[PDB]
Amino acid sequence: VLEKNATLLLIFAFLVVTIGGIVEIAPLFYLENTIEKVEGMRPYTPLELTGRDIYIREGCYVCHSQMIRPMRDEVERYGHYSLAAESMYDHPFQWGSKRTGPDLARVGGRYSDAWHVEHLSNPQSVVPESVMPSYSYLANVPLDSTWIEDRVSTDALVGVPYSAEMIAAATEMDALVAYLQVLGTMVDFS
Amino acid sequence: SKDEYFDGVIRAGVIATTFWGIVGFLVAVIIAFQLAFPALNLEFGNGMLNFGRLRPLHTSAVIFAFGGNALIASAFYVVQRTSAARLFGGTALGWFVFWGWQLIIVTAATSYLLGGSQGKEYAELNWHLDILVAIVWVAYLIAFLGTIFKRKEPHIYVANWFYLSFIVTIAMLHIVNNLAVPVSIFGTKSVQLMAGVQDAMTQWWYGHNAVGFFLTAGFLGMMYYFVPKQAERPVYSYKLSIVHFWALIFLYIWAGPHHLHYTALPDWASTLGMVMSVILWMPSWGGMINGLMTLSGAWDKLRTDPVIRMMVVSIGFYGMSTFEGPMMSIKAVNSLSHYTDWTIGHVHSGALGWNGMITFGMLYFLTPRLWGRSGLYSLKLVSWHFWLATIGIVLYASSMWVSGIMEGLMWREVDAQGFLVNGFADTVGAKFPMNVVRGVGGVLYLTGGLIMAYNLWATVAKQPKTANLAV
Amino acid sequence: TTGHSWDGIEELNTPLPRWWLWTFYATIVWGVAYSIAMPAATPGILGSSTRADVEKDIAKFAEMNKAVEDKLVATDLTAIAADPELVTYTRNAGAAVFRTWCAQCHGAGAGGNTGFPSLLDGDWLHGGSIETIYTNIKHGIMPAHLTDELLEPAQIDDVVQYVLKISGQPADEARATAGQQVFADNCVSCHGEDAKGMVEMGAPNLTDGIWLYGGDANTITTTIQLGRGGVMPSWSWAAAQIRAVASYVHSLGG
Ligand code: HEC
Ligand code: HEC
Ligand code: HEC
Ligand code: HEC
Ligand code: HEC
Ligand SMILES: [Cu+2]
Repeated sequence: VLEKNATLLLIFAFLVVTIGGIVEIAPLFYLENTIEKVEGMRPYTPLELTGRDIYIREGCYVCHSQMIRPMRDEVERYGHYSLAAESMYDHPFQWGSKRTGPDLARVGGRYSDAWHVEHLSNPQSVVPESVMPSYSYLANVPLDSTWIEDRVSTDALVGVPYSAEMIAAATEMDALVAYLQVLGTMVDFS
Repeated sequence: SKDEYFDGVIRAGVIATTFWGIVGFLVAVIIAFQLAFPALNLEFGNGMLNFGRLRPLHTSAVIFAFGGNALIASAFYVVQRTSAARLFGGTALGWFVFWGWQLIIVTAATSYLLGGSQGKEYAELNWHLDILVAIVWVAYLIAFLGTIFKRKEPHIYVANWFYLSFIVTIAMLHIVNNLAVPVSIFGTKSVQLMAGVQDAMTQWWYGHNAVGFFLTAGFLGMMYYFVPKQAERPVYSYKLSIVHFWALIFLYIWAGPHHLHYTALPDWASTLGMVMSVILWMPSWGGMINGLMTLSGAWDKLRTDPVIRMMVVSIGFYGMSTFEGPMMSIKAVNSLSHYTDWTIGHVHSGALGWNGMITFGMLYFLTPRLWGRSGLYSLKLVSWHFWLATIGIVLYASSMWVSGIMEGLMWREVDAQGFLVNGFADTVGAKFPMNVVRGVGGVLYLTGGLIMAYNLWATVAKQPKTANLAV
Repeated sequence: TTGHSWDGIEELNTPLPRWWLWTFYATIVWGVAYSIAMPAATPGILGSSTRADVEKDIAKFAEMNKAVEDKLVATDLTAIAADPELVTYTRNAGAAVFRTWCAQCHGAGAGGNTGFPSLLDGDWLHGGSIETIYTNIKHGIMPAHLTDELLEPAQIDDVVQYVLKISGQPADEARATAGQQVFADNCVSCHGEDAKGMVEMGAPNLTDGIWLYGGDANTITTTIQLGRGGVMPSWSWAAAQIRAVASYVHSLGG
């Protein structure tokens, strides 16, 4: 029965619901492949980290994927298919779910900073047909980097290898471009 | 005493359900239009309308605010009646859940456009909001489970199995996926506990199960109460209820990796997701069968009662999506479907067709009763609403399928020489008509929502003091 | 029907639908089969299957189209532009490759825009020869006179006006004398006298017709003030394809 018993039903539900989570999530913490960074890779530089946060704030993810699937055509279009090691540092992970715009994972030099500036400033200007929104404010706002130290410290706590030295050492458009320029670079050079 | 059901909270949640429905769907239409014509985005100045920011607002408002309020109103009404006792938290605990929830949505409205988002889908709100939601949800479970504990009848209606499960699992999912170290006060001024593949897994476990419990299970509870609520008597299958419920509740949690196909996530996990997503097909359909078969003999009612129409059609879309989902969960299919508008097609088929329609019908049924009214102000409007909503959903789905297939194909398509046939821009251009049609379909559905608002309002006007006697 | 009512609702004790049962069981069976077949096997892939299929996809593709690329590679770039077999397939596909990779900077037309060169036309900054174009593609890609004390606020204006005269004829007498003098001193070294320009440097000729580049006096003032600094990213990492593209770009003008 157990129809009648509130506690039993509750307990069984909690138990029934748990198995998939334990089975899928938990073992990942342990598996090395997903944990290991690409050997060459380093953590995001403070400007790039700030830019990544901007990429998050804006909602770039909502149109842009950062995960190259292992198919020939996407390899051809984007580059080497993404590797788990690349995303090891990413709190939170940027893999997309939608590609209104093209995949961003490996823009490890593909465009010049100047291009990125013009495009972000007005995508239509460079790419007339673009659906992408214009982000001119990025030029307007400067970064104080007050918070950057805190952010890196927190990431270190999270496991990112920032040096004490890195924290100490650390426009929005500049940051965004800086971030975009790093993407996927780690694998190619290593 | 207190023999009378506490209609209070259900009334508030119902009205707010309609309100948030309008707000969320309107944002949906607007952002869709933004995809069609980017001008709708502010060119200079981030401002008020920018797609990247608005999108999660649409998401949260539609799911948590609209769907959430629908769930609150429905669960509070349904559990009370199904168990025959007045709500356990009462105005105090339950109303707290109301205001608290309202605060949560309001905070989302302010915070998201402001730019504070974790970037995690369906997770987007900042940590402070996460704590608030955890608190409100905790209160909500105490009220609900308490209501069950206090029940009169020895057995607990299956609808409550679904609601109860939904409650618990969402709480667990929310807490786990939200672990994050706070860097600053808000926005995503927190970084997620996990990273990379692991973060992706936790995210999609959370993300699927969100629709799985929040959108499917809880709504299945709604279906279980409302569909059988009719003049016609018995036709159902209890044993199915049992099999379908447990199997769904168990199997669904495994479905997470289907999002992750052909990604960095390890092959084993992806496969487990695929296999279980396929097994998931059966229980999910068990829900639809249990709902529809109940109607058997009763079908003549469909022409007569539009509320019934809504519930039935709701199940039709539900089954359709619950079929399409398992298919897309196959790696080969996902190979095409992923990152295309098809995913969106799938989402709105379930969203407009299943969730929205059943909640709609649910409200049309309950709101008069809660309001101390025999029925809605105008049945005709419910019918018109039904049509508007149906054509809108179908149009939305069709456009997205065409767009999605076109995109996956165009992206993958290779020439004789082996070169890539289309530029991404070409695919983008191909998508435009799809964007416009989708904008229209969503617009029509939204208009239907407006008609609902008008009708409900008219009915709401009739009586102050609408205690509806004993009940 | 069962004995207990929940507010109105009662439930029939009915059997699970046979088809429903079958489908449920079938899915389960499929799942077990899938797991045995997948990671835990399937034939056709040695070891264990994985995303490894990628290698196979590329490999078969390579077998299928390796010859076309290999034939082209032996041929010189100039030859690969001329020949409609390789040469024509090189323009359409090279043109195919062009759209995917290059079109976003140099235009679908390859006509270019402000800040990016028009590949179609006759004029080449780095040099039009096949080797030059290839080099541009394979290995990828103006001094700030405003600061150099002498140039200043006025010197820049003068040089701008003079260059517009080299390009054509506007009327500003102060902006001309001074500018001629400055150009001969500094600019001429890279752009030459009479602005033929030097391909080696990628210094464009000042004696040009109306192009997409900011001809206006003001725009010239800005480039002279601040200097240029444009990049053509290297396709050697990202990109055989580079060769076909060189053949296509070459074919474009003529
Ligand atoms: C944006 C980052 C570009 C990418 C993508 C492509 N090109 Fe480019 N190219 C770009 C610029 C800004 C310039 C001018 C650089 C300068 O001197 O200031 C160029 C130049 C070339 C040239 C040389 C033209 C000449 O006058 O000699 C060639 C042959 C060329 N680009 C080819 C080319 C190809 C084939 C591309 C796709 C693989 C491509 N470019 C991409 C900017 C950008
Ligand atoms: C939804 C609409 C968006 C938003 C929210 C973002 N982008 Fe994009 N983006 C979009 C489209 C349709 C395109 C293709 C047309 C074009 O190139 O303009 C792009 C393109 C880019 C690119 C170039 C990618 C490439 O060609 O390799 C980049 C680098 C890019 N977008 C960046 C970017 C950033 C940083 C965003 C947040 C500010 C952003 N995009 C949002 C569509 C959309
Ligand atoms: C040495 C290197 C020099 C010096 C001494 C001068 N120029 Fe400039 N110039 C040079 C290059 C390599 C380029 C191309 C820049 C690029 O493509 O990014 C240029 C460009 C110009 C232009 C722009 C042409 C255009 O609009 O596309 C102008 C107007 C120009 N240079 C003028 C100019 C003047 C007036 C100079 C003396 C003050 C001068 N250059 C010096 C290389 C070099
Ligand atoms: C749950 C209820 C729900 C309702 C009701 C709803 N949506 Fe959405 N919408 C979603 C979800 C979930 C997503 C995110 C999809 C994703 O992330 O793949 C979304 C995303 C979107 C997007 C972004 C599409 C893209 O390609 O990025 C648009 C546009 C949209 N919805 C339009 C609409 C319109 C128009 C309506 C008209 C009624 C509507 N929505 C109603 C749930 C809903
Ligand atoms: C709202 C109703 C709804 C129902 C019912 C539903 N899903 Fe979905 N589906 C969604 C949403 C929302 C997303 C988008 C998630 C995202 O943003 O990536 C989605 C996307 C998917 C995708 C594509 C993921 C990707 O990125 O390629 C698959 C596969 C999927 N769901 C499987 C299923 C399965 C399996 C079921 C049931 C057996 C199911 N769906 C039922 C809402 C629903
Ligand atoms: Cu899912």
